[PDB]
Amino acid sequence: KHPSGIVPTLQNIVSTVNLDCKLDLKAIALQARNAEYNPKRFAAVIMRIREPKTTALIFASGKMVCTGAKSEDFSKMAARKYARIVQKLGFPAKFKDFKIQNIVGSCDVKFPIRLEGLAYSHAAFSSYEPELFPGLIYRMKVPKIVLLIFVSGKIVITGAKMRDETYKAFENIYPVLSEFRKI
DNA sequence: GCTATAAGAGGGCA
DNA sequence: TGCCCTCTTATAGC
Repeated sequence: KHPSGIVPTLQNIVSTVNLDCKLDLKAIALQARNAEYNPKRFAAVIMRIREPKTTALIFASGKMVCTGAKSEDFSKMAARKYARIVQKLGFPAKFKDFKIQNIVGSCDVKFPIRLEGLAYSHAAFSSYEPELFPGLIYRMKVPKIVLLIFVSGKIVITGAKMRDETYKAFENIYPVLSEFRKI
């Protein structure tokens, strides 16, 4: 399952759910101390909980975005709590169409990488402009995932809606990273 | 903090 | 249209 012997650590999960009822954002920002509401800056009530440590963006439409969780289960668990906070605030909040929208993972191959050489041999997938951003942007097509590769051997993998895409994307890149190890 | 990456949701504007 | 608005998170050089 993990031939490299390295398993990317999940760092951030973004999920969405439909509370299925219109929400009064001022009433929420007023009643719940946990919330922040700034209409002129952003159309959402920003609310946070300690466990699982997450941040929710709550919209008048009843739609909700949940960010910050370390796993898919934690994200859904956090979403459910926010849904309950809203219910208790006096809204008929449900939990419709919960969905994991993005998974961000990271790992360390423990060896430096020759980024320019990797970029050159994979021009169609790479974007490496160190003066702009020190990491190489690798847009993997299968699976459709974006990896940020640094000289240190540290790797960020983002864009996955399923964790196996994070894993597979890493496994695909591993042999390439090795080929371009900095001696 | 800023630079870059993915993804969601919405109001607002060119 | 079509993108920025906000927010999260790892990464690292500014």
